[PDB]
Amino acid sequence: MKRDYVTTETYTKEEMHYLVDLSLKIKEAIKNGYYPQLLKNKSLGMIFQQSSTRTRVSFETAMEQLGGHGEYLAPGQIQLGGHETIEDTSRVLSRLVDILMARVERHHSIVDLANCATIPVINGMSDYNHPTQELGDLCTMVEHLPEGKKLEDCKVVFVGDATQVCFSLGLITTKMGMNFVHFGPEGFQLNEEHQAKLAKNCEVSGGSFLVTDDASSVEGADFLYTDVWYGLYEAELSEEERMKVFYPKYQVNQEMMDRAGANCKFMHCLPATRGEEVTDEVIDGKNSICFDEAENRLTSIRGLLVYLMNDYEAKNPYDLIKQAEAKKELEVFLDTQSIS
Amino acid sequence: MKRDYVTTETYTKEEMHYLVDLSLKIKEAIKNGYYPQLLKNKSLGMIFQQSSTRTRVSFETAMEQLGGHGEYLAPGQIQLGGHETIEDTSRVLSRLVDILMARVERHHSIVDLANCATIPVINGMSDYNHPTQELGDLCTMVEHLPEGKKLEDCKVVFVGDATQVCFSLGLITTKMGMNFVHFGPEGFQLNEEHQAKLAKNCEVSGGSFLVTDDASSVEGADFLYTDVWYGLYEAELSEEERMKVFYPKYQVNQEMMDRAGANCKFMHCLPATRGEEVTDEVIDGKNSICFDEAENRLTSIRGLLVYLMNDYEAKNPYDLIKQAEAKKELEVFLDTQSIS
Amino acid sequence: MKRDYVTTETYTKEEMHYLVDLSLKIKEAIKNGYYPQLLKNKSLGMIFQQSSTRTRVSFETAMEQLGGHGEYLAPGQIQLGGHETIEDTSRVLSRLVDILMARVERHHSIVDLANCATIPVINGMSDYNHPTQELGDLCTMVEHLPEGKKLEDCKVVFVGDATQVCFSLGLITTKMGMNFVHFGPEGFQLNEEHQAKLAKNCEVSGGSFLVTDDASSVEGADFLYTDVWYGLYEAELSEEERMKVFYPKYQVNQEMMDRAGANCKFMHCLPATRGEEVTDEVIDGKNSICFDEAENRLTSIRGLLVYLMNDYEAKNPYDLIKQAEAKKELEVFLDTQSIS
Ligand SMILES: NCCCCNC(=O)CP(=O)(O)O
Ligand SMILES: NCCCCNC(=O)CP(=O)(O)O
Ligand SMILES: NCCCCNC(=O)CP(=O)(O)O
Ligand code: NI
Repeated sequence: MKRDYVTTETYTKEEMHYLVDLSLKIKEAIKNGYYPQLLKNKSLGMIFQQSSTRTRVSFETAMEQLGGHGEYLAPGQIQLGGHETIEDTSRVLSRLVDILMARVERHHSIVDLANCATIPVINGMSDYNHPTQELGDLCTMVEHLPEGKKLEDCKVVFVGDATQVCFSLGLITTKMGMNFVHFGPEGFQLNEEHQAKLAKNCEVSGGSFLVTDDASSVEGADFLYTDVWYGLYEAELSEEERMKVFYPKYQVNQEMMDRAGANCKFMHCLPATRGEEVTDEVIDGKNSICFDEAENRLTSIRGLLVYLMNDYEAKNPYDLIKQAEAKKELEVFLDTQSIS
Repeated sequence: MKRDYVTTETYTKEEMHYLVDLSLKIKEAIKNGYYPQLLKNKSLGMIFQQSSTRTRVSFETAMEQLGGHGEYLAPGQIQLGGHETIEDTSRVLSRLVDILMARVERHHSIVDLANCATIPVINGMSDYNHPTQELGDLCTMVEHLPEGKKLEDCKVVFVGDATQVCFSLGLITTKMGMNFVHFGPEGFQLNEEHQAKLAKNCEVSGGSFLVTDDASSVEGADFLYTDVWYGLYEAELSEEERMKVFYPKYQVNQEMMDRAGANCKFMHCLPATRGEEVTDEVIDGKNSICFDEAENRLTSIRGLLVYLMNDYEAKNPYDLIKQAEAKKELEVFLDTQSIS
Repeated sequence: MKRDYVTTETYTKEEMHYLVDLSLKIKEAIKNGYYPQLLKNKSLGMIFQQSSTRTRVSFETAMEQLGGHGEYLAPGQIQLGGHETIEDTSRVLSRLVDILMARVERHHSIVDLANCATIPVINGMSDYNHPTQELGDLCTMVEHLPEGKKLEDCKVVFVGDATQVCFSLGLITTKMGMNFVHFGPEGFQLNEEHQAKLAKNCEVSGGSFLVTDDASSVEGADFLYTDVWYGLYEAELSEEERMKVFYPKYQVNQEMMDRAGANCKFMHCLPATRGEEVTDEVIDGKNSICFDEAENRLTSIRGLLVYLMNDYEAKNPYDLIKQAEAKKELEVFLDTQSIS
């Protein structure tokens, strides 16, 4: 058996809390120069159907820091495509690596990869959701609490397009019992199906959620979060199209931050298109925490990797007697046996 | 000096036997959670001119499991092409990595890479042959013997196109003293030059070989093996073209397996095109061993890497006095010496 | 704080001397089978905007040999481009890897990467200069001194186009107090701005420099060095164009070597276009040292990596008490704490 990390919809608040603390304790070790060798000789397959800097480099660096290795399996480098299905790729990689991740164009790809694999599979972003971004963002908000506020007393407002990150921020904030708002224009708001999933989180958590085009909704935000306006990477809105939909109302400028409140922190998943969703003043300013946020992509990925591999090993333990037998037989062979 | 693994034509039965046992003993160690650090700090260059999932990931995972690292040198990433020849690439990489592999469009490329390199070179597939697939397939057949049969008493029938895998399966089966058949249609059968090389293997080994379009030839097979119908990756047959040549006679369906025999196991090098060469029923069925086969691509590559590097080191031993001298001088330099 | 390696213009002769000795002592260790684990669990980001065999493989192999790992971040794989600026890429990678290198189309890219990063950045070649090639070439000339000559008594003549390598060879040779010549045709010579920088090196070093189209200038060379004629990779001269400019006067043939002197050694940064800049006879001949030169790309990159990371760690030391605290808290968490 195994466990996947495809959506936080399969994780409780208490589980996400553990993942936060695990990630933070690994971070503090590494920040101070102790690299815990928790994944010695382990291999991670990384399937990327789209561009990535933070997610990809976090996975690859994480593996090295923990004593393992990440393999960048790009499109067209591997047989997946015309020559081979997702199902076969999954079943085969299950024999050849210890853990798998993928950034996919369509969510069904990551779901099928997970369902067909006997090893843990992690969603590195889909058109639906972005669960590693959730955990990284949670870690970041935990590290940047307003003085005299608990996490669940905080208000998080996402500004602009209903992207997979928008929705993921909603999923995680409501899961943790926080107050969430999507401030977005008509036609680009979280839809009713998405809102129903947020409602369902709030029934359990005590959190709240609002989807609105009212500019006053940013007032009181502890975290103000934004993303690009060009939509899905395979069918991007042009500069003219997206400016017409979103600008100037949804640009996160200094005026909007101050309307949120003097203490409100700015978050962006990155990459940012400067001068559209956010201005240079905000993103490089005194209240921007998006670079710490970027760091925490690695923070959270180290935690996910360690938890999933530990869970896997506890469910599939090595037989220690057979291990000793196998070590010894190999040693005898190497010492006494020759091709000639 | 060094040794290469370009074709099993340069290896005896007794040598292939050693490579099998080496590979199997490393597998048993790793299966039970002991990772033998046999290639510490060693670097493998991986040149891929074509797509690959099993071969590439096996090489990269193998290096990590054994304490080393594999570098994916893709086409156009490196200077090989307009800017630089195979010969120069080989001579230069010989200075920069410890062992080299390549999947090539044309066999002469891998031969020239081998002849110009002072380090071991492994053929990761060519339009002529596929020697790592041979060793993996041998390991698989050894692990899946029919009850009450020795390896050399087994009958292996390849169905369909005379691909490099078809021929490689012939080379290895005849080398080991087994009985080989290519069941293929006129115009797509192993040619006379290829058959002569099989005949020459059989003179030494006591094995046999047949090339035929007779459907009854599958009867008695212990292993029934197939491959895709679209030919060479740079000039693929279309769906319509290849179906016209091969379908339905050469599709491995449940009817063909049962005609072979109730105990016959199904093998495919993968990737498979489901619904052409083989049906979903066979490939996912009770007698399919192609996923174990896929696993054994890694099994065999770990063995090849270890043998070739051990052979290299025995032929080019480190001077231990110089090693100690060099370690100490470096330590003095690092402790006492400064850029300022 | 940190230090970069973008140009040798920021390094003294005495500093380059240290880098040579460091590199040579690491080489001698590794040549004799001791791999110094000086970069344990460290991650290197490698941004390549252009093709590379020696530079890329040297970086990736170097990291493995020293106990770390190099990540090949290719164009379009990462978000740099339409989606993200160099500045943001730099600031983000500073959080996700420990050291960064890049081969860039335009020099400003590498300068901006360096200025925006809090981690060390290395220039892996630009349209302006090639500083890792300088150090590798210096190491090579030091290892191949003519009997009875000091380094600073040697004459180095570069033949042909005023490439970034031509200029870099000038920078390093003059920095070290050597005698430099560019033998090149009118219109393709080092320009006045470039010559001024060489003059400035010579004022301090006691070296000399000449830029000329006089064929007799090769006479007395201890090292005769050449490069391709097709210019910048994004806008290459055709075969016909470059032959018209350079051939036959600037082809390094056996006649030119013998005119330089019987002892003169031939150098090329590679890759070479055989039959243009240099003939098969010279490059494969008794006086060619370009393959040792190629080896020393790795030699020098190992030294640069170690020096820059050591400098970084001395400027940003780990707190040992916090390190011990963090190790222990993580151990308690892993032993006592559970997601359930
Ligand atoms: N709507 C676009 C969401 C992008 C999220 N960004 C990331 O995950 C960071 P990177 O891995 O793409 O660098
Ligand atoms: N005639 C096509 C033969 C393909 C052989 N297949 C393999 O080696 C597996 P992969 O490395 O291509 O995934
Ligand atoms: N004028 C072209 C200079 C090329 C320099 N060559 C190199 O750095 C070797 P590689 O890293 O391109 O293989
Ligand atoms: Ni790697």
